[PDB]
Formats: sequence, structure tokens, C-alpha cells
Amino acid sequence: NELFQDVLNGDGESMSNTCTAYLKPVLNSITLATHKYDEYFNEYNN
Amino acid sequence: TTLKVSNQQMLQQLSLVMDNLINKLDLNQVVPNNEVSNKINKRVITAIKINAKQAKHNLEVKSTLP
Amino acid sequence: ESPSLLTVIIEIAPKLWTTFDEEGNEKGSIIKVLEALIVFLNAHLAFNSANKVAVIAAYSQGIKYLYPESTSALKASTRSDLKIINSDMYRRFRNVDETLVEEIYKLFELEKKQIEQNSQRSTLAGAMSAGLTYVNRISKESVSLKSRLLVLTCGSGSSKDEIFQYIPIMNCIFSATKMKCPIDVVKIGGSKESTFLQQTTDATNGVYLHVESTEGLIQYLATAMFIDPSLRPIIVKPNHGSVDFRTSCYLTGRVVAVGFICSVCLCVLSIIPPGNKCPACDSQFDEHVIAKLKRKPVVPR
Amino acid sequence: SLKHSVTQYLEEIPQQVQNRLYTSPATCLAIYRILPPLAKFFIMAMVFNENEVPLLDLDKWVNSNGKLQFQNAIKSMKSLHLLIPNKSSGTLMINLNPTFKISLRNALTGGEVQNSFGVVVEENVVSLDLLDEYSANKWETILHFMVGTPLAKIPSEKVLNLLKHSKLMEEVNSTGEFKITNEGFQFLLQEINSQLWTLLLQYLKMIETSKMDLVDVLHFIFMLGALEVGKAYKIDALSETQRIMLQDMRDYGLVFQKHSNDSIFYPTKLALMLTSDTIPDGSLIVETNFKIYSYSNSPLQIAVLSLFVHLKARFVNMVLGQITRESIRRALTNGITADQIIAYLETHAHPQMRRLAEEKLEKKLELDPNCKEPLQVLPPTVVDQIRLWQLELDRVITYEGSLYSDFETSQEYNLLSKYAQDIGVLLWKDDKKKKFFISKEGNSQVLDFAKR
Amino acid sequence: LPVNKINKGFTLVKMGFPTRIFEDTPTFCSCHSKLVYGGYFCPNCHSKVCS
Ligand SMILES: [Zn+2]
Ligand SMILES: [Zn+2]
Ligand SMILES: [Zn+2]
Repeated sequence: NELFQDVLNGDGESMSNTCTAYLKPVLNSITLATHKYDEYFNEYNN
Repeated sequence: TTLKVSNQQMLQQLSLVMDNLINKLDLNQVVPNNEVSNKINKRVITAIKINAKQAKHNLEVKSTLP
Repeated sequence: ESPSLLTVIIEIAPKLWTTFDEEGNEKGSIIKVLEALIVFLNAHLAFNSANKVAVIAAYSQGIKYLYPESTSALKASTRSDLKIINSDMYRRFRNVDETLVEEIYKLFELEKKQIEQNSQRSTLAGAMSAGLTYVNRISKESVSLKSRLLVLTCGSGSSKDEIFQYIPIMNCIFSATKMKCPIDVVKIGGSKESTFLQQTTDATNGVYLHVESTEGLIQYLATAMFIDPSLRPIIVKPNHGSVDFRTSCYLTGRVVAVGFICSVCLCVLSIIPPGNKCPACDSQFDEHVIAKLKRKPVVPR
Repeated sequence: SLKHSVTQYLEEIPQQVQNRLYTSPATCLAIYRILPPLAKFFIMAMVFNENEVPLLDLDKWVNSNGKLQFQNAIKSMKSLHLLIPNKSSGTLMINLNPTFKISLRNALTGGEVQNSFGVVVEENVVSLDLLDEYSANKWETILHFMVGTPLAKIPSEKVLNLLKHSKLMEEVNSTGEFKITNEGFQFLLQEINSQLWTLLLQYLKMIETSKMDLVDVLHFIFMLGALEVGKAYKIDALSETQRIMLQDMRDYGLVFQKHSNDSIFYPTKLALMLTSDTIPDGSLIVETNFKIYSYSNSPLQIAVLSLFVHLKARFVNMVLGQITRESIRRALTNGITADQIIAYLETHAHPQMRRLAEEKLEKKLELDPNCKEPLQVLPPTVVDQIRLWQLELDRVITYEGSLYSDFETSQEYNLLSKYAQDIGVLLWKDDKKKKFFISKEGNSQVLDFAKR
Repeated sequence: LPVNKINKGFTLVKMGFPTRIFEDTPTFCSCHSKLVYGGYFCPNCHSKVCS
């Protein structure tokens, strides 16, 4: 997220899309991992 | 996991193929009628445009990033 | 630049083509696809003088070569000059087309003799193996020659995907990869997705082509199937809908996600087999590793 | 070579003559095989649809690896007039040539051909017993007249003035012999298919009269390419230009007839050889002592080795010769360059020379890997001797022209010298000696420049 | 090599079949941390691999 703002005030959206697309797959990977952890946490809570 | 055809229709279809094969096997009928040829060409050009856009580009590659 | 061999593995089956005639508005579609094949073969022979052509028809009882003819019939020719194609065309085209249509005549008569037996076994894989053996003979007999395969299969919305064609066709792929011989597939029928032939034409650097209408097929064959092996690397391929290279489970048959195989016979299982025994190789499995896999992952409270 | 020469002759043909050419299926089928493979693929892509295709689509067909090849194919497309470009709605679209497309589709699918591929009369002889050695005998007698050996049989006067009008076979009548040029040894050097093409294209450039037509000779040459050996063909579909063409190609060896004024002619193996191609005989062993041990039994290779090797003996399998000085002097007075001689020796070398060249190059690379050397199939001593014998003829060179001097002013001399240099006729100028030399062809320009 | 009869390590192996992705924008691979145009999305963790 800070990198998603670090370029945002850096070059002004002519460059943030490239960095976002470069870091997309690892972002969906950690998002899926955190979502799986959260849903197993809610499953064991219930 | 995510039509039944009888032998008499089978045999009469084969006999129709036989009489269509014996009499005159006119090859010039393969030429399309200037519309289905255009549709087939349009589909092939769209498919090869998709494949060329995907396969235009495939040590790491150079990037615009500093 | 370099002469080539074109082998057409045409799958002619009266049940499949009858179902295609019933599904389509037109009748006698095998005549149209045979006409398109004949004009395509004449085009390939016109591409280069030293080019060579072979055809294998796969029928419900097996396979049969169509060009070149059975060598005893070549030695006997007896006189069998049927007037199916006119004699005033180019002679090298004329010999090939007449041999092909005479073999079509003989094959349809032979299968009409054997129409009483309905076969549940498709012979496309054996025909592809025979075509690859022909490619080997032509490659090592004459010193080099590029080569190509063409498969004109029909599903007609009736014949689904078949498990028994998984093992042979796959092996054919590797042999094709051994000889740098692309395997090109034209599927005529309502089944838009045919997994095994798509994996074949993707792994052999070929082109897949699913069409729904037999009319205008020569446009398709001379547009996309006319990639001679001398210009394969410089032509981008029109194969749309890239195949996923997955496989099917053994006990459920569904397309497989993250899954399990045995270390003995490599069969894919989407779920743990009951009885702790592999369904194919019949090997006994220890309780420890399957208890580890069946165990849930941890999460804190 | 082979495709480049016929392609160049095809662009030398005007566009309307090309459109008149493209009527029959045989010549279109033959021309289609001369194209590059990407050009052939585009032709077959555009033949079966009756609508024009944009150039952007054909650009999209070609991958990024061989784009220039595509341009080269397009250059061939822009050379044989196979496409019509059209500027419509700001787009450069491509239409196939309608006569060519119709003719090629008639060739492929069949239909009307107007008997452009001949018809069999089902009266034939086996090729090996008659036609093969007929074509062989005609080719060997004309190529033995080419090499200049004495013969008991000489061909007709038409191939004689074919050679007289040719750049090869220079002629003298005060002596009584016919001299081979450098182009003659180049003609002997290349393969028989390119030999047939050079002879036929020069026969094409000869003819301008109304006795025979250019479209008829083109159609008949490509049809003889399209026929098959071993089956005879009949005569009335040919023109009178094409009957006298049958006469001339029977004289040359392309076609067999048993007697003159017959209606049944037999194509030979050379006609099938015309379109495309398909220890060796004539392979020779050369040593450091300039000896020639040639595995040749045909008179052709012996006679063509007699041009530059003093032959000493002949067996049924062996021909014994020596690379003497005077034989190479005879070769250079025949205009044969040493490079063509070295080429003829290396392409006809013994395979033992080739293999020994690979062990010698392996010893060289394991000896001095820092540099790479060519596969010297012949020893360098005989090559050096041949090149010295080449150099010793043209040690002294005489240029014929005129010398101008005796100028009282240096400005006039400099003006005349720079005028001669501007027109490219000067060979020497010297202000200290005040003399400049000009060539024979440029004497008149300097003369009427000085007069005016 | 052929295995012996006494060996009883007849074990299930958990694996996934990745999907070949097609993107016109290069991305960071998870194995070498470099730009690769293609890649195979892993079915378990949605990360991409080179080979
Ligand atoms: Zn197993
Ligand atoms: Zn993973
Ligand atoms: Zn990697």
C-alpha cells in the first residue's frame, strides 16, 4: 500500500499502473493466503 | 464428467454417399460464395490478431522502470 | 525451399457422419469434406514439386491407407480406371486424387459389407500412430525432409471425450516432438472443446481448428492449415482458446484441481481412494501419509 | 542461379504480356512454384476467397522473426504483378490477379484447361531403352561440341547460331575453330537444370520474329516442365509456332519423335528435369606432383578435363592426366579463370580428400584454435601453382587509346586532364611529364571538346 | 530402475496442475524475482513460476 502511494505522488499515474501490474500476482497471492487464514479462523470459531 | 442412430438411416446415408460419389465428383463446388469466405477470413484474422497480440513478446526483459 | 510430407489422418465413420448429417441442415457432408480434402491435397502438391502426400482413413473396424494404394493393387493394375475425376487435369494431381477416390470407394464398400457390427472402439489413435510410422519411413528413407500431420476428426455432438485415447495419443505427441512433426487438427462437430486433440496440437506446435459447417472448408484448410514446415517459425498460429494441459481423475472423472497421484502407476486421483488402495495399480497405502493429508491445517484461536 | 534467372526474365516481361501469359493453368502452376514459400502461402490464402484482403492482415500473419522475408515476398508480389494494390477508404488493400487466380483455381480443382497439360494417346515405349539414352545422346553431342572435341556428328545449324548469338562461343572463320569463353566454362560448371534454363532463356532472348510467339514459347516451356516422362502426347493442340518448337527441342534433346512430321511426341527426362532438381563419376584425385587420377568413363568428363589437363592415358575406369604448364596456358587463352578451375576441382574432389581435410582441420584446431581455416580439400601447393600460372599470363597489360601532351601552359593541361577524369576515360595524368592518357572509347569526346 | 518387492513406500503425492497465463504486461515471478512475460499460475497459492 505504501508503494501504491509511493509512486502515486511520485510520477502521477503515468507510472503507478506499471508498478501495480508488476506487483499484482504476489498481491493476489498474499490476499488469497490471508483470506484462507481468515476463513479457517471463522470456521474454527463457529 | 462436468444420439442413437439406427442402421437403416446409416445404410441409406451411405448409399446416398455412394450415388453422389459415382456420378460426378465436381471439385469446383468447394469455392465459397463470397460471404461465408468473408466470414471465415474475418474469424481467422481475429484469431490470429489475438494470437499475435499474445505472442508479440515472450535474462529478464527490459522495462521502462528506472 | 525445403520439400515436405503431408499426411492426413482423416476419420471417416458412418455413425459420426450420419449424426453430423442429422444435426446439420445439409446432407452428404462427407462428400463436401472429401472434396475440400482433395483440393487441399492438390494445393499442397502444387506448393512444391518434391512434396509428398499420404492419407489414412480411420473406420469403425480399423485403419486403411488411401494414398499410396495397397501395393498389391498397384502391382495388379488389372484395369480399374473409374471416371470419378476428369482426366484433363494435371497428371500428378490426377493420380493422387484417383487413387484416393478409388480407395474411398473400396473402403465404403468394405464397411457397407461390415455394417452389421457396431464398434464402440475408435481407431483415431492407431491411425495417428500409423501416420507417424509413415513419417519415420519417409524421413529416414530419403536424405532431409520436413513433415506434417493433419487430422480431420468428427465428433458431431455425439462422441464425447474418451479415456482410452489418453495414453496412445499422448505417446504420439512425444514421437512427434521427436521428429519435429506438427500434428494439425480440424474438428467438425458441435463439441467446441476437445481436450486431448487440443493438447496434442499445442504440444506439437500445430494449429487447432474447430469448425461447425462443412461448407467452405477449403478456405479454412488453405488459410490456416497451409502452414508448410519450411515457414513454421515465421508464421504466428491462429489457434485460439489455449488448452489448459490438465487431466481427468480416475475415480470421479472430473477435471482435476490440486490433487493426488500414487508413486506407482501415476494415475490422478482428485480425492483419496476408499480402502487406502490405489484403484489402478492395486497397491496398499500406509495410514500415516494419508492421515497427514486428511488432517486439517492449523489456525490459532 | 536457377530461380533468380527465370524470375528476372519474368520481370523483364511487360505487364500486358504477363496477363496474356497467365491464361493457361500450366504456366501459372509452374510460375507458382518459383515463388518464395511465404509468397506461395499468401497466394494459396488469397486464391479461394473472391474478396480483396488488406495488406495489414498479411502483415499480421507473419511473425516478428521473418518480417524482412515477408517484405521480400511482397517484393516478389510487387515484381511479378500477382497483386493489384488498391487505395480505398484510406487503406491499402490487396486483390489477387483475376486471370492468375482463375487459372490457378482451374489448375487445382480441375475444369476447363483447354488441353494445356496435353493428352495421352496410350502408345508409349519404356523411357530407359529409348528416351533416356536419346536425351543423353543429344545432350552429350551438343556438350561435346561445347567442349570442342572432334566429332563425327555435329548438330543442326540452329543450335550453331544459338551459340553464335550467345555471349559464349566466340567465332573465327579465317582459322576454322570455335572458341569457348569464360561463360562457356561457367556453363559447363553448373548443374544440368541451370544449364537447360540458361540455354532456354538465351533462346528466348534470340527470338523476335513473327515465326513464333512469346506467349507460345513461354506456355510450351512451362508445359514441357509440367508433362511426365514415359507417356507420349499428340500434336494438334499445339500451334505452328509450337510444331516448329517441337522440331527445335527435338534438335536440342528435350523431346523425342521417331521421325519428322509425326503427330506423336515423347517428352524426355530433361523436360521433367527442367522444373526442379530430382563414388560419383568424374571424381578425380590430384596430388602434389600435379597428377590426375579421374574415375570417369563417360566421354564428357574426360573431354572437359582435356580443356586444362594434359591427359596421358585412359582406362575403362581411370583417366590419367597431368596438370602441366601448357594445359593451364591453353585454359587461360580460352579465357577460363583460375577460380572456376579451382571450383571444378573442389566440387569434383575425391571423398578421401574431404575426409583427410577434416582430420587436417581437426589437427589445425587442436594445434592453433585461435584462428579458423577453410576446409582445404586440395593441397595448397597445386592451388598456388595454378594461381601463379593465372598471374603469369596477365603480368603485362596493354590499354589501347591515345596520349595527349605538348602543352605550353599547365592550366590547359589540368583542364583537359580533369575533363578526361570527369567523363571517366583517363588512365594516367602527370603534370611533371605533362602527359595524360585516354581510352579508345573516349577519344572522340576529348577530340570534339578540343575542336569546339 | 525397477524397485524391489520389499519396499513399501507406496505414497500419495499431493501436486497441482498450473494454468499457463497469457498477459501482455510482464510480472515478477515467484521463483527468480525477475520479469517474465509468460508464466504458470499455481493452483494452490496463485503464484507464478517460470519453468
Ligand atoms: Zn497406482
Ligand atoms: Zn504454489
Ligand atoms: Zn524462473
